[PDB]
Amino acid sequence: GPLGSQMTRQARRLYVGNIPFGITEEAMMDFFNAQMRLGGLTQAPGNPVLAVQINQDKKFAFLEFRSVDETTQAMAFDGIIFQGQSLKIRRPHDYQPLPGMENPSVYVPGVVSTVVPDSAHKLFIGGLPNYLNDDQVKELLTSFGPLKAFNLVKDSATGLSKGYAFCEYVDINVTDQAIAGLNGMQLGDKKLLVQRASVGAKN
RNA sequence: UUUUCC
Repeated sequence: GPLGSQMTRQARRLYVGNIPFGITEEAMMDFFNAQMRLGGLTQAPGNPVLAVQINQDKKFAFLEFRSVDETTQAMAFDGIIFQGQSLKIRRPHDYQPLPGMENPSVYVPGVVSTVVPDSAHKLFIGGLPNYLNDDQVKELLTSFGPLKAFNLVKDSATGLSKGYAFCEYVDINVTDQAIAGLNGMQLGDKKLLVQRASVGAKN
């Protein structure tokens, strides 16, 4: 396709964090192009993603899309698992739009957002073995019920899990079922702490 | 063991 209109560029790019180690710009493009078409979120011929720039330190990427609306749609993939990792999809910090009718137009089945706001039933899960990737922890929690939001905390320099995560169930009543099923679980030198995150949050 | 450029 043609080059993108320059005055919509800020509205045609997204930050993508927590990318897989060793990923190429081509592999990232192919993943997003395929997911958008498989989800019915692109119907026009041709690829919705024009380019991917992976930062020199290889921890995040910026994606550029051919249209403003497809960029907004791609926000709905926040949290999608790619090679075991929860992709963190966000607006560029210098994107300042737009009040009226910037949020994804349609939801993507099975994708769980990484944005976990503090709230009544937000859970903290601590003591997790650090060999478990984002996918496996998400699966541990999804056993109890579908998730609305989830993030596993990792070291920003090594990519290794720090052994704790946060989540929110779709059904608020699943919260207590997950606590009963996981809190106090013993794993060698570690014991899971599973409780509403408000109970132990720093002040 | 309270989410990371141009």
